Formats: sequence, structure tokens, C-alpha cells
Amino acid sequence: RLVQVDCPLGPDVLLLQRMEGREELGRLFAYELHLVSENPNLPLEQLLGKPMSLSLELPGGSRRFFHGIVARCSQVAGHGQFAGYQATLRPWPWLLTRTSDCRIFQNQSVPEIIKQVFRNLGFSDFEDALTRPYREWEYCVQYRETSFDFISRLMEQEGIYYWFRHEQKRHILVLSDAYGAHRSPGGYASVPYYPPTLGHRERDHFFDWQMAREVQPGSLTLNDYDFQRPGARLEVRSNIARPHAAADYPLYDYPGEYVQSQDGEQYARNRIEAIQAQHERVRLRGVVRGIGAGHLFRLSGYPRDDQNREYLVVGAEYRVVQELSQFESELDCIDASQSFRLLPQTPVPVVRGPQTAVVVGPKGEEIWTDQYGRVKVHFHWDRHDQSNENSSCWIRVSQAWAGKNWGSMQIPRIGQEVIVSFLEGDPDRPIITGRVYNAEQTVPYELPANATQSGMKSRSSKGGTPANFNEIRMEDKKGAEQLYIHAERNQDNLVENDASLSVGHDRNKSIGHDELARIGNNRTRAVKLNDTLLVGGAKSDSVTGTYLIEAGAQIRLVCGKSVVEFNADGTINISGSAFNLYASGNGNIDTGGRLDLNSGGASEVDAKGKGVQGTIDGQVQAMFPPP
Amino acid sequence: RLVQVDCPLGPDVLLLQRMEGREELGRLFAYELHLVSENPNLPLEQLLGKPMSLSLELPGGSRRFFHGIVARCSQVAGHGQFAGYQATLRPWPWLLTRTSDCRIFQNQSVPEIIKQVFRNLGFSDFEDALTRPYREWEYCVQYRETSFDFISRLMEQEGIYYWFRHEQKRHILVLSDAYGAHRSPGGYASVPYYPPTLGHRERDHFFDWQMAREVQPGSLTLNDYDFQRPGARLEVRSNIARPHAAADYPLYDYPGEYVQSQDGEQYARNRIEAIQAQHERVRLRGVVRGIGAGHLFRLSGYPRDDQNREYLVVGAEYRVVQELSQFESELDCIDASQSFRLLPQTPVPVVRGPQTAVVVGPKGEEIWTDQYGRVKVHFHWDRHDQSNENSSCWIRVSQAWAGKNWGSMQIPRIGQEVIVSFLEGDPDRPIITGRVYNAEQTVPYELPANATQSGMKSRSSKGGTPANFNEIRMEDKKGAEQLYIHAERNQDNLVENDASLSVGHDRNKSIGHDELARIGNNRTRAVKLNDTLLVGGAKSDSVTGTYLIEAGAQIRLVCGKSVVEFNADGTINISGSAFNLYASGNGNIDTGGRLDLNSGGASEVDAKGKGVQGTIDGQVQAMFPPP
Amino acid sequence: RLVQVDCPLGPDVLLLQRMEGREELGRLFAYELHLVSENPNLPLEQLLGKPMSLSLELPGGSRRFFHGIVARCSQVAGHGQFAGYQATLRPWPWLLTRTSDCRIFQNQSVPEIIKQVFRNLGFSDFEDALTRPYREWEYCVQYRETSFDFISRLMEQEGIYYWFRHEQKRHILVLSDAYGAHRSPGGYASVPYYPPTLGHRERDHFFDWQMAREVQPGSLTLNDYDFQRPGARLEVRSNIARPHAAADYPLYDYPGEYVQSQDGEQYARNRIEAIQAQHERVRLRGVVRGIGAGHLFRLSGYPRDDQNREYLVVGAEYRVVQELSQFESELDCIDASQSFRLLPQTPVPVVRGPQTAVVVGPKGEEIWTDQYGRVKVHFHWDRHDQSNENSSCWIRVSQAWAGKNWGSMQIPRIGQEVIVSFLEGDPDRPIITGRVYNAEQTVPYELPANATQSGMKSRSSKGGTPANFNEIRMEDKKGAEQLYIHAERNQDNLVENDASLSVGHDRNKSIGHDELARIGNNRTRAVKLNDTLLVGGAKSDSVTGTYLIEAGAQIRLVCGKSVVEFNADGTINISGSAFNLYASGNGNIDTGGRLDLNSGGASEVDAKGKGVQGTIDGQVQAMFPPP
Repeated sequence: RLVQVDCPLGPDVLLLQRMEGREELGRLFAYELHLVSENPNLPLEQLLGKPMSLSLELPGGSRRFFHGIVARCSQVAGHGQFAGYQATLRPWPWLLTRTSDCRIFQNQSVPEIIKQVFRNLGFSDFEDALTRPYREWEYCVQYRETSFDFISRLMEQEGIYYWFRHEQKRHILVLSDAYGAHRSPGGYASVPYYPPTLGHRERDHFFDWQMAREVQPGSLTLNDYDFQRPGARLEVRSNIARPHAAADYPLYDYPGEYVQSQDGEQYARNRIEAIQAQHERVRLRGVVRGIGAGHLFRLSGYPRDDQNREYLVVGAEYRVVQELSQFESELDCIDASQSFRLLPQTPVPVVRGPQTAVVVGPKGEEIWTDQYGRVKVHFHWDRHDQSNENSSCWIRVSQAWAGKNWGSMQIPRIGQEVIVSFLEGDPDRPIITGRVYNAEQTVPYELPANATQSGMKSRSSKGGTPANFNEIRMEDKKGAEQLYIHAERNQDNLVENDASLSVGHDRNKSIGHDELARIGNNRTRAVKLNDTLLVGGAKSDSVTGTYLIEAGAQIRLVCGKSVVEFNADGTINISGSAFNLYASGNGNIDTGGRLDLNSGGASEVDAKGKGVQGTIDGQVQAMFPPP
Repeated sequence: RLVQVDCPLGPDVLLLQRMEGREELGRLFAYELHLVSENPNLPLEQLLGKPMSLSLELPGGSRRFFHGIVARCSQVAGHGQFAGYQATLRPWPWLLTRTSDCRIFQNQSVPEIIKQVFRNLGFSDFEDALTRPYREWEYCVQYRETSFDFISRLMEQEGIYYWFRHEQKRHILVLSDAYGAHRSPGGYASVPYYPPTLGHRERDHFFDWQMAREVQPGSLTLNDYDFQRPGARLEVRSNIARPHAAADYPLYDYPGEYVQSQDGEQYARNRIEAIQAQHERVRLRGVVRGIGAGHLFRLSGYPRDDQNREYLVVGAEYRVVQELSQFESELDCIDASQSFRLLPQTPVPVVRGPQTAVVVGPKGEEIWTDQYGRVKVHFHWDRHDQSNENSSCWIRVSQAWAGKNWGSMQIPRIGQEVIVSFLEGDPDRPIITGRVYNAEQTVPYELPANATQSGMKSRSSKGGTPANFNEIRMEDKKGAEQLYIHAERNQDNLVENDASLSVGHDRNKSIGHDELARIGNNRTRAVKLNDTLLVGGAKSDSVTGTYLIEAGAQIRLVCGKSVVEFNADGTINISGSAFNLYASGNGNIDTGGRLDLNSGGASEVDAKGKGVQGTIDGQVQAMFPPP
Repeated sequence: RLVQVDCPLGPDVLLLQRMEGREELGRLFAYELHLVSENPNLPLEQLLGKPMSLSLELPGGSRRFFHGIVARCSQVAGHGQFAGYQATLRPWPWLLTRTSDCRIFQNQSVPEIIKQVFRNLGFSDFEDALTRPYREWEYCVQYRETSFDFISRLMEQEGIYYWFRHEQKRHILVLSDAYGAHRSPGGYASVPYYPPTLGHRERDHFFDWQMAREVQPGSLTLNDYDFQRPGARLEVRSNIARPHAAADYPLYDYPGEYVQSQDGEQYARNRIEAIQAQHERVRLRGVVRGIGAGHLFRLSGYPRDDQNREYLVVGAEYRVVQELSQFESELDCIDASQSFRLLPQTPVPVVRGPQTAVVVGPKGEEIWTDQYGRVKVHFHWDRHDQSNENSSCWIRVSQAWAGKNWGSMQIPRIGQEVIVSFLEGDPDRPIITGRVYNAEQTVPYELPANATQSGMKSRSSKGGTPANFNEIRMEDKKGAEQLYIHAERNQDNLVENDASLSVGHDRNKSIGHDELARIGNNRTRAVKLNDTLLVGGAKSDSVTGTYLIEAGAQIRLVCGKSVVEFNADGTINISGSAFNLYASGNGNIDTGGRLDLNSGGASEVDAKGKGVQGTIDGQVQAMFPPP
């Protein structure tokens, strides 16, 4: 008979003067309510945000309900006979546009993610009628977007759409990815067409009709890149053919958000089907009260036999007026044999540039990586994690030089700050592109005092202190240049062929304990001037062959009171306290001049203070002073 | 009586056939004029771009002026007696959309910056009626945007809004941030409401009314990151409560562009109040003449008690029709107790990627940094500076590896070219992410000739030349590999524990001056074959203990004419010019065979060319040839 | 008389009930057809996507053709005798919106590029009427955009625009850049104006007329940066003056995408002329059937003398009404003396973040660069190249540190993966900003096992194996620290002034072949304890001066059976098998006590196992074990 209102503040209190609105798959509905009352001050705030329910009486005594909430309301001028109120009726997912956040999801399918969101925000009136399996997303990020947009975006991408089901007292969001999740309203399995020139038919029926066709792209090719399998062919392609001319235009995109060719196939398919869903659209007008968006119906009685087929309502317009009554609707539908998909109309969030982040990992670790050198980080905007190994997925890190098991590598450690870039601005594809210092992670050299210094200084792990490091430092200060190398422990310089060391001026070497040198073949040393050797212990030279000691002026052998002097002019002096010259065989003592014995011609040789144990020791000790 | 005109080319020349237009807080007004005149060729260009005043005669003999600039004009069809002319009036800030530029502002508050813009372009008709304190911006950039847009988004961000004051001969932009900067028109302190059912009512009044309410977000949380205080909690939150349900939806954003929590608080508050300003708005229609955007008035006589309150005119529409006189206005108002703020409508400029820049500093410096290793640069687009130390703010510089007071460091120098990235595309957040070479800053090695070389080569400063550098160079050329290390001055290799040097083939060492080595404990050297030593000066060995010299075949002591030969078979030859064997005590000479004196059995020993000073000298000089 | 239709299915089948059309320079034409037919179900797919043309009865029996392609079609309600059908006609370039791709163009002018696109997609119905010379683009990229958008964008940038020429059987795309490429329709060289107050003139004529003038910017300054000439002044400026007030507002942009100042001039000029093309627009209404977009005509008979001038039809609107014949045309025109240019309305594609790519070059190379260190890469999305040296243009590569002929040097090699950034997101300005390891390009050390290792490992080229590399490795493992250096061939350490080596504990040195050392001046060595020397060959000392050998306790000379012992207490023992003491001159043998001969006082001195050839040999070879 009419439309009855069932709402807060009383049902009969508000009479529906008229209603106008729209339904559509994958979208939020909207209805304009023009309501009138007797109460001139009917509290708008007691309706705003509240559940509403329209009761349309249908044939057979059944009823169609329109449940939702008052997104917007208004009080308007009216008449002494009535108070005027208006309301914008919207579905509860609309409230997800009133809230926003940033958030990382890990190891979840999109269906699960959506459910997660609804649960997080206290919603329960929804139902999963999905039939297709979905890939598990390792890393998916909500970023600078509303919760609604996030959801919508995911659904358009994954090829999931939704429609609503109404119960007098609640509003249900049904998820679907198949025609099988759709239903025909009771008594509206098929709706007849009655050529409007015949006059208005009392039975619910159609009277207007239009079919539109448009040239769409015939093929979509996607691509991506998996660094774990670099040479793999990830190119995928989906094709849909149409009978008309010029139906073979290709599309190509990159990246397609997949690592498996199977996933790529699905995504390509979803997108090209969404496009192809626009190839043919059918518009009908009638007074049909039971059919809305998401419903299935079969057209009958239309002259052109071809059009008497089952359709899926993808959208609808409504117009209701009441007097104190008419009901008009317009349907927008497609051939039910077509695979309905949503068009990518929801904006995609883009990271507009680099962000800083902190490297994180397990509480007992210092360094945390894997076989690819990837690391995990904590983004400053992530207010929901615990700054640990569950913060984010593994992230590849740019190095100074990469190559086939060679190049440079300087793995970042926990607590260090890094610059994160995103491939094509996509929040789901982070990569490390630089290391930075901050007030905690300070620079290795005091600045600007040491601004002329550069280099690399490492740090022992685990438990290293400021004194535990290896470094290579370069000092460019004019007139005080330095190349400094420090090894915390051992140092090993291996040269496979020839090595060379050249020092323009002074070279010092100091070794705390033992030195061992071994020369493969020959060794030649030359000193242009003096060569001093001080030995605090004992010295032992052992030559397998000939040991030639040649001097150009004088050879001296001194040992306490034993003194031997060999002069270049042939003078040989030998002094001691006693001597024992012995031959097991014959001995000759010949002179060219006179041989004298006990004559007084020979005497002690002045050792000049040499060969004195105490003095010698002092000289050695002077080379090794205490610290 | 009517609306009069005061403009270039006359006042009574053009007659206002009709006017329609709009006013709005924080926005530019627009008035559409339909003007007519007896002069069929009234030069459009002599009106275009010029000041123009309209004058609405008001009650009490006062006048409402509309002063603006003919942004656009047109010659249209008209009558015989009066030809048609059209004009669009816009406020002088509109002209700031006709100009664009890239600029950097430093150490200035937004109020100051905006005023600076107006001064730069010759504008003076504005007034500062701001009251709250504002943050001083260290660095703020105008980039690829119009001057208008620049100041527009600054005002949105800071919660600054404006309205205009009209004087017969000029147009004033008044800056505002509180209701205290707003005024009620003379005689329009309060405006009565009368029912539209009365048809015509002569006194200025309202007759239409509508109040709209909409569900808005309830809370806003902002965040940011200050590298100078990394662990600080910059998270801030602002909350505004409404009496209706579903008023508790949170928003979250990042970065909020602040470093103090106080500042963040105020930015959050501004944003959420802007949103809340849309929660409730009132639409009024009436014939008031003096009330426009930015004016205050109190509604009176409206049946519903709580509608009779003070209002702020947010926006307004006007309609004027004059027969050759009707007047109508519609107002968009809010409750004057609410804090009016502008919505973020103005597009924000985003740097779409990296840019190159040159490192700059003081004329007498080559390196210019601070305690965090930051540097200053000159952007290529900044054509309004002197490439000096004031060209930009300090910029964080990425490094190869950054840790806690350790890591790698290579500070940019003046004149070097770098790659600058912007955090989240924000022009106000530059960061250096790479160093590059150019035609002036040439590469270390000639390419592609030395493309197989890699490494690091420094440069002495200040005042260094190409010959003053330290380097570590690697040559990968197959079959000619090289590891080259060079120190401009001093080199210091320090190993805490064990060091090792292994050379597969030959090793050469050359030292220009002195060499000194000290072995803390023991030293052993082995040479598989020959060991030659040349000493240009004197050699001095001093062993505290035993000095054992072994030979496997022969020991020779040669010194000019003195020759001593010790053979492994026991033969001891001692030849000299003379000798002096002496004991201070007893001396024994014993033979197993005969002891023959002056027998002729002994003779000179062949020195074999050894022991000759000149020869020895020559050999040393051979080892040390001239340069 | 009427409009005839030349179409598929038969020209006598469709009846054009009415038509609405839109034409415009640089844009796609659109015509709305409303037509009917005796066939109640005339196959829409047999018209969709096909060629079709209208034929408007012109004076002299000539015809105006409207050739185009049915972009869209629809079947609607109609008459009973004639069913209703609708169709939208569009230009064949419209089909380029149905396809997309990514693609690199190199060394081609824009005219050439556009033609290449048409050829690639099988189109030939176009003409080149360009009069201006164009710049050859080194590198130009189609990216994530439709083919139409790509060429549209290029034309806006270059100041190229187009219009269509209709032939009975085809739709011609004419490229143009000067008024000389435009034409006046036969009999429509000049079109007369008659006042609308005359009701109607039978001859084709104009009757409505408007002129609009608007304030536009007066000057444009562009800028860019050429790294090959860093100090160049690429700043350019173009100025256009208008006679009205305030015609002097400057614009500034960066980058202008040019390297020559001459080219910059052209681009600046194009942009400002496009802006200035909107300064003055003229609106005309008439029944002129022969004039369309791109045509030239002179206005005649307009009362204002100044308007009787030549015009260029920038755009047009059409209305056709038939009956079972009305015609109306509205034109947008500009003064033909103005330089028409298109306004930047086509969305410019932008890279939203970094991408990865592979370094490529010639088949026989490992390294491929130039004098600036630039490289060639292969982008993953460029499915049309051959992964060789022609895959892209030269790209500058970021380095760790870049200075004036000094700094770091690490050149990417063929097959390595790098991170590519785009300056300002412009696809035509790539730059390498990182280097990344992948499943083929593996990390230098096994991870996470060696996560505590860092450093640089190089690789010999060409043809180097895993064992052919130079490296510097640092090990931070706590308690196992190591600094490892490895030279595959030669190593050369050159210190200009002083060098120092300090080792806290032991130092080992092993050299495979010969060692040679030369000390410029003095050398001092000290050993706190023992000093052992083992020589497998012969040892030879050549001291020019004094060779002083001191011992604090004992000197021993041992060789085979010859033994000499010098004790600190003055005891000198000399033992051999035989001896030959000889003086060329005099000899003295003196004692203080007794001088005994053959008394038995002296005896053989123990060698204590020293001086044995076999033993010595064993000791030497023990230091040099096999292999």
C-alpha cells in the first residue's frame, strides 16, 4: 500500500513524503529521504548516525526493507501542517570513511584482512560467500588512507565485490566472487515487458529498454620481477574476444603485483574482465518493487527474442512519492553469463618519497638477516607493532657494489637508522637506499673538528665497546695527512705475487712479542750507512755453507777481557788473559820478519769500553722502556 | 535606490543590468556583471585588469561597496540604446594565480612569509588581525606552484583564514584567526526572521532557513620524527566531542610537519576543527544588504528557540536585478562559538623524484658541516641567492654505513654535486642520497681506459693539488692485478694481536731515511739460500750473552791484508802483515804433530779479491743509485 | 536538402533523425547520431567499430563529409515503422586510447616518433604539414600510458597540433604547426554577418557574436641543468605583451626538458603562446555548413570594423535536425594572426618511485662505460629490446664519494642489478642510485653465518674465476676479529714520509721467493731476548768500515773441526786439526806468565754438536717444509 518508516523517535512520527536513491555493486548506496512530521523540533541528533528502516509493502504481503544509517540529516522549512526533515541513508561501511590509519598486515589473504578490519572496528553484519581461493599476502600495508578506501582498493585489485542484503532490523554486507552468490527475489524470477503504449500494467513490469555497446580493449599483459628467481618469465596474458570489428587492442602493465604466474594470470583476468564487463550494458525502467542491485532476474516478453535472458543487476535508481503514491525504478544490468568485476576506480596511495626507519630484530640479537642480506625495520608511523622481528617483512638492502658472490657488503645492524624507498611508490615494496646518523647513532669522528677525516670504523659484536673496532682512516688535513689502520685482533696481508714497500723517510717497527721471518730463496739487504744490533739474549747464526765476513777497515771481536783486532793494513792483535792454541796435527808459526817470544813487543788491546756486560745490557734496556 | 557604478571610463557610462556572485571565507570572491551602455565600443581592454567599484545604497543613506578587479570581460550582444558588456570581478590575490615561482624562505613565521609575498609583488591593501602566536619556520619552500597557491596552503596548514573589507576606492585583505577579528555591519547587529508566507516584507529580514548536520570524525592523531631527539614521543592527539552517536571515529596522519609537541598539538587542533566546522551549517535566505562573508549577526524571531543565535557568515550568494530593482542573498553560516578553520582544499606540491644540487658554503672554506655531518646546498632552480652558506638549511647526508659513533663517513665538500631526495616528496625535507660526477667534477681514473680500476682517492685540504692524496686502488685487469696503497704523509698500521704477511713471490723494500725495529721478545729468521748484507758505514753488534757463529763449510774474516780462514776439516789459517798474540797470564801452544817455527810451511792466504775498500764501496753504491 | 549516410549494412537503411557534434584543434571529434531504421533489429555489432560517414548537402552540389568510427552504439525505443539507434562517431586516433604499452624511443624527433606509432599500429590516413624543424630526442619513453596519451603529450610539449580533413571514404589526420597548413572551404572564404533582428537570411551567415578577453601571464622563464656543461646558463625567457593593464606577470618552471638554449627558447615560446592563445576568444553562431575546426575564414559585415578580420576555427558545435532540415553551427575562433598552440591538458606520466634494472652491454664485454662513468641498462618492463648496448641511453651512476678528479670509483658491470631513480619522476631522466644483490648476484659471504663480516671483495676481469680477486675484509666477531687483505697479484704500498708498524703480539712473515731491502741512511734493530738465524746457502757481509762484534759472555766460531772460543774472563781457546799462523813481517807472541810449547796445557775444544753440516741443514729445511 505504501512505505512505512521504522525508526528511532517513533515510526509514524515520520512520514515518507518521497524517496530517491541509488544501488550499485561494489559501492555504497544512498537514499534521499524526505520525511515529514507533527513534531516541529524532532531532535536531529537523535537520528543522525542512527539505524533506519523503510518498509515497502510488496505483493503477497511480503516486504522490502531498506536498512541503513543516517549519514546526514537536515531540518527544513515546511508548513503549519507539517515539519520537514531530510536524511541521507547510507550503509555501515560508509563509517569506515570517517576513520583512517596506517597499518601493516602480514601473512593473510585479502578476505581475511577485510574481516580483520571489520572485527577491529566492531562490525559483525557481513557474510562471506566467496567461492574462489585467494593468495596469501606476505606484506600488505594500509597507508595514509581511510579504512574504507583500503578495503575498496583491495577488493578492486583482487576481483572481489559486494552487495547488500536487508533485514527489517539490520544491514548485511555479502562478499561475492561468483554469480552463484546472487539470488532472485520471491516472485521476481522473471519480469515481463509490456510495451508502454498499451497503458500502465498493474503487475510489476518493465516498459523502457536500452542496450549499449562500446569498443573495449581485447587483451591484457602483465609483468613483474622476482629477485629470488630473476631469470624467470613472469609475463602473463589474458584475452577476451568479441564478435565485432576492431576488438584486438592490447594493454600492458607493470608491475602486476605477483610472484607466481598463477597469481598473475588471475590478476590479469580480473582486470580484463572488469573492462569487458563494460562492453554491454542494459537499462530498463519499470515499477518492479522486489528487485535491487545484486539480484538476478530473467527478462520476458521483449519483442527481440535475444534480450529475453537472465540479468545481473549491477545498479539501480529509485523514485518514490507518497501523497497525504508512486514507485518507479530503473535497473542497470548485464548478461548474467558475464563475469562481473569491479573497475579500478578507488585511488591508490602512493608513498611520495623516502622515509626513515629503524632496523629491528630479536631481543638477544645484534645483527639479524638471511641468505640475501635482507633485514627488517620499524617504520615511524607503525603505532601497532612491538619494534621486533614481527614488525615488517624482509627488505633488500642496497650495497656499495653488488656482483656474483663478490662486491661490497656492510650489513646494517639493529638500532641503526636507514632510508627506505619504495619501488614505484608502492607501500608494499620497500627497499633500503641509505644509512644515516642521528643524535643517538652519532658520527665516528667529532665534527666539524675532524671534518677532514674520512674512512671506515667497525665495531665488535656481540658486546663490543668503543675500544673494540677495526678501522681505516684517512686524514686530509693539509700538512698533517695520515693513513691509519687499526686491527682489533689479527691482521693478515696475503699477496699472491710481488709485494713492494716504499717509505720516503723514517720507518719504525715495534713488536710486542715474537717475530718470525722465512725467506723462500735469497735475501739481500743493504744499508747505506750504519747498522746497529742490540741483543738482550743470545744470538745464534748458523750457515750451512760459507760465512764470509768482510770489512773495509777493521774487524773487532770483543768479549770482556778477550779482544781481537783485525786491521786493513794486516795488523792482527789478539789479547787475552790466557790462551790455548791447539792442533790435533801439525802447527806452523812463520814470519817473514823476526819471530819474537816474550819480548814485550805485544800487549793488551784497548777495548774502548766495549764488551762490558753491564753497559751492553743498559743499551738493550734503553730500547725497551716500560709503558 | 539602486546599485551604482564607479569605474574606469566613467560611472554613468555602464549600467548594472544585473549581478550575481559569491563570497567565502579563505577564498576569492567572484561577481558576474551584466553591464550595458550607450557607447557601443567601450574599450574592453581599458576595463580589463582594472579596479572597479559597485555601490549598493543602504538604509540610513550608507553604502555597501564592492571593490574588485576586472579579471575578465566580454563584449556581447545588446540593444540599440544599450550595448551589452560583461565582467568578472575578482579580489587582488587572484592576480597571484597569474604568477609562479620557486623560492626558499628561512627563519620566518607564516604571517611574515605571506606579508613578504605581498610586498614582493607591490601589494599593500591588507591588514593583520591575527592574535595567536605562530611557529617560526626554519625552512619553507615555494615550488612549482603559483604564488597564490603557496600562500593558500600555508594558511590552510596554519589555521589562518581571511576575509575582505571593501572601501569605495580599495579592496582590503584582512587576516584572521579568531571571531574577535570579525564585525557586525551597521544596523545588522541582529536580523529578524519572518515567515515567507507573508509574501513581501519591507524591512530587511530572513525568510528561508535550513540546518544541516553530518557525521564527522571525532579524533585526530598526528606524528613526526625528530632525528635530533630520536626516542622522543611526538605523537599528539586532538579530540572534539559531539552529542550524537558514532562520533568517536579516529584519524591518523604522518608526518604532521612539526618538531615540538606543542606545535603538533596546534596543527592537530586546526585540522580537526576544520573538519568539525562542517558538522553543522545553516542556510538562510533574505534581503539583507550589508551582511557579507566574514560578518557577524544574530538571528532573531525564528520559531525554534535555539536557532536564535549568533552567526558567522562563512559564505554568501548574491542576486541583483535592475530594470532600466531586486535584491536577494543566501547565506552559509555557522554558530559563532565554533572555531572556524579552512579545509585542506588547496593542492600540495610534491617533488616527484630526486634532484641534483651543489654543495655550498663560506668563501674561505672547502668543507662546511656541523656536529651531525649535515651540509648546505644550492638547488639549480633557486635563482634568488648567492650560492653561499645561506642558500639552504642543514641537510642530513646519507652514508655507506652508519652506527652508534662508528661506521663509515665521507663528508661532501664545497663544489661537489649531490643527489637530493625529499622525504615523502615534501620540498621542506631534503636529504642527500648519492654523489655524482659531472664535466667539472671528473672521475678519478680515465675512462673507459681504466674501467677495470676501482677504489678511493682523496685530496688534501685546504689548498691541495692533484699530487696530494691518499688512496686505496684496485686493479682487476686480468693478468695485471694490483692492490695499490698510497699515503701522502704518514702511515700507521697498528695491530693489537698477531700480524701476518705472506708473499707468494718477491718482496722489495726501500726506505729513504732511517729504519728502526724493536722486538719485545724473540726473533727468528730463516733463509733457504743466500743472505747478503752490505753496509756503507759501520756495523755494530752487541749481544749480552753468547754469540754463536756456525758454518757448515767455512768461516772467513777478511779485512784488507788481514785474512782468517776456518775450514770444516779443522784447518785454521791466519795471515797478516804482523801479529801480536798476548796473554796477561799463561799461554799454551800445543800440537799433536810438530810445532814448526819459521819453517816456510805457512804463507799468505788468498783473499780472492775480498776486503778491498774501494770494491766494497762500489757495491754499496750499486745498491743505492742516484735518482 | 538533408544529410545522407554512407554506412555498413547499406546507406539506405539508416535515417539520421538528428546529430550533435563537437570539433576542436588538437582534440578528438565527437558526433552524436540519432537515427532510425525500417529494420527493427539491425545488428549493432555490425556497425560498432566500423567506418561511417555523413554527407551534408552543400551549395553547388558539393558535400561536407563527416567520416569517423562508431566508437559506441545503442539500440533504443523508436517508432513502429522505424526503430531507434544511436551512435557515437570518433576519429581513428581514438582507438589509440584502447591500447597501452611501455616503450623506449631513441634518436628520433617527435614527428618521427608519432609517425612510428601510427605505422606500428597499421594506420596510414595522416599527413605531415609541419613547417618548423624539430629537435632530435636522444631518449623518450612511453610509460604506463595509452598510445594516444603518449602522442598527445608529445604534441602539447612540442607545440604541434592537429586537425582532420574529411574525404567521402576516410578520416585524415593532418599534423600542423603554422597557419599556412590551414585552408578556407570553397565559397566560405569570407562569411557575412547579418543581425538576428532581421529574423533570417537565406544565405549561409553569422548572426550571433561575442568576444571575451581575459588576464593572462606575460612572461615565462624556463631552466634546466646539463651536467656536461654544469656552469652553462640554460635559463631562457619568452615574453608576450598585451596593451591592457597588469599584463606583466612572470611564470617560472624547472626543468624545462632541454639542453640547448635554442631549444629552451622554443619550448618557452610554445608554452607562453598556448597561454596567450586564450587571451582572446570569439564566439559565433550561424548556419554555416562548410566551415569546421581548422578552417580559415574572414568575418564580413560586422558593425564593429575591428571584427572584420580573418579567423581560425579553434572549435565548433553542431546541431542537425531532420524530419520524416535544420542546421546550426557555433564556432570558437581566434584572430588568425595569433600563434595557436595547445594547452598542457594531457596528464603527464610520472614514475612514482625507484625501479630495478640490469646493466647491459656488448656480447664480448664485461664492463661498458664512457668518460663520465655512465652505463647502459635494461628495464624489466622493456619487453621490446634485446638486452644489449642499445637498450637505453647512457645513465650517470651514483658513487660513494665524488669530487674533482678524485673520490670513489665503483663501476657497475654487465649483468649486475641496480636501482634506478628518475629525476623528478621523469621517465626520460634515469639515474642509478643503488646496487642490489639477488639470487644470481649473490652476497660475498655466506649469510647469516658470516653476518659479522663486512668489506670489499673484487673480481678479476675478463674471465676471472671465484679464486681471482682482491679484497679487504673485516671480521667483527667478538674475540675472533680480523683484518684480511688479499692481493691476487701485486701489492704496492707507497708512503711519502713516515711509516709505522706496531704489533701487540706476534708477527709472522713468509716469502716464497726473494726479498730485497734498501735503507737510505741508518738502521737500528733491537731484540730483547734471543735472535736466531738459519741460512741454507752462503752468508756474506760487506761492511765498508768497522765491524764491531761485542758479546757480554762468549763468542764462538764453529765450523766442522775448527773451534774458537772467546770468554769474558779473557780465555781464548783455538782448536783445530792444523794451523798456519803467518806474518809477512814481524810476529810477537808474549805472555805474562809462562809461554809453554807442547806441554799438554792446551787441548781440543768441544763443539758441543755445533758446526755439523748435516745438523745445520736439517735445521734450515725444518723451517721450509713441503709443499
